[PDB]
Amino acid sequence: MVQCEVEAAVSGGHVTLQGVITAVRDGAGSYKLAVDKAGAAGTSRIKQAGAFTAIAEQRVTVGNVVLDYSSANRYAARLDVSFGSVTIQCNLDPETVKLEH
Repeated sequence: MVQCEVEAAVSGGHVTLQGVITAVRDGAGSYKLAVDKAGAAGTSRIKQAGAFTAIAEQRVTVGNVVLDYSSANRYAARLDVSFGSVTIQCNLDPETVKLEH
């Protein structure tokens, strides 16, 4: 059973966004992380789906994409983890990218 979360990692001037998949079993599974960026430049749609390795009760952060960091900018995410018996999805609150690393 895979588990999913949605993170945003702010670095100096740039926010790296990716969803944290905790996976209760070590091995490899498949999941789809999409990021939604909405700022003064418009709404951009990020989508990465595939498979990656996950460790049991370990956090596996998926879909690392780097945005230009703005605390007032809307950066959200959605990760669907669909792999055999597991199927789940999560969504980032863009108001959390406030200096969260």
